[PDB]
Amino acid sequence: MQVPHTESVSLSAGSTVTIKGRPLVCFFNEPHLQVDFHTEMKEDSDIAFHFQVYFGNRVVMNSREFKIWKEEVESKNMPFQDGQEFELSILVLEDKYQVMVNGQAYYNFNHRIPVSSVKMVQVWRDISLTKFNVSN
Amino acid sequence: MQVPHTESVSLSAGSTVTIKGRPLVCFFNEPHLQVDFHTEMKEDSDIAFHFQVYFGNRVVMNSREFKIWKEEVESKNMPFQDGQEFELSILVLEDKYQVMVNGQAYYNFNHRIPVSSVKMVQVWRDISLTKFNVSN
Ligand SMILES: OC[C@H]1O[C@@H](O[C@H]2[C@H](O)[C@@H](O)[C@H](O)O[C@@H]2CO)[C@H](O)[C@@H](O)[C@H]1O
Ligand SMILES: OC[C@H]1O[C@@H](O[C@H]2[C@H](O)[C@@H](O)[C@H](O)O[C@@H]2CO)[C@H](O)[C@@H](O)[C@H]1O
Repeated sequence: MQVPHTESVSLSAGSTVTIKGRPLVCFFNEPHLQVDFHTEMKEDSDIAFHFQVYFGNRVVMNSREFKIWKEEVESKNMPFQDGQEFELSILVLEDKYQVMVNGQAYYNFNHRIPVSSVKMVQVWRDISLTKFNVSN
Repeated sequence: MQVPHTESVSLSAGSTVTIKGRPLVCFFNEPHLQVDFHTEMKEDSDIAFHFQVYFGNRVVMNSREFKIWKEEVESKNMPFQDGQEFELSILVLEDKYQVMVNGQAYYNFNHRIPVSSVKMVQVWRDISLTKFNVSN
């Protein structure tokens, strides 16, 4: 699957975004993973949910609203395992996005932009990708 | 050309490492470029020269010695142009590495590990690559 990966989407409460991939290099060198929920197909459009994993280090979450990054949310949760394939499940809940890694929730981000405004998802940085699916 | 790109090298004063590539996404989203001069072929080996461009933002340079990152050197020079192919020339001088962008030097990093200890170069993160050459 092509990386960067860019897809049109429609999301509502009850949607799940499933992403299966593998880091391209060892964790010691801090590969990244980035998943961005965009308001338009344009790459520089606003971002309702920015999810950036610094593998082996930390996770950063934010929104970009009218071209401006807002309040950063940090996590030190690092359930990802060096060299391993991972399954990310991003659950769209009424109040927040919830990010599961291999079936358990480790990260949460309350909605700042209504989820009905999301029109595109981009998955990119230092991973190979074998699955990207938005639930029906 | 495959990215991550990993090659065995031998360097001395007078060597030039030429890298031609293009960012994979727009600068507004901060793609990165990383070039690491390693002491062994192993990916987690020590790094004589770590050169990381946060496109549209800043550049970070450092060494990793006996598995420990040392003193970070920061630059705000950003000669790279959004969406454009770039030509990086890393000159190995007696005292330092000098990084040229499109034929002019913008970054410098004094040797902390002898250059004769460098055995591998890895080029990776959010670029496509069309040329990687170590001068003869
Ligand atoms: O917040 C997401 C946003 O972060 C920007 O970088 C932050 C960095 O995470 C933080 O540690 C530092 O203090 O401020 C930086 C902003 O100047 C990234 O530039 C951007 O791409 C997003 O990842
Ligand atoms: O110095 C290169 C090294 O940087 C690490 O990240 C730094 C970051 O650049 C700096 O702004 C912050 O204050 O400290 C961080 C270290 O905790 C990266 O983790 C590493 O991969 C290299 O890029």
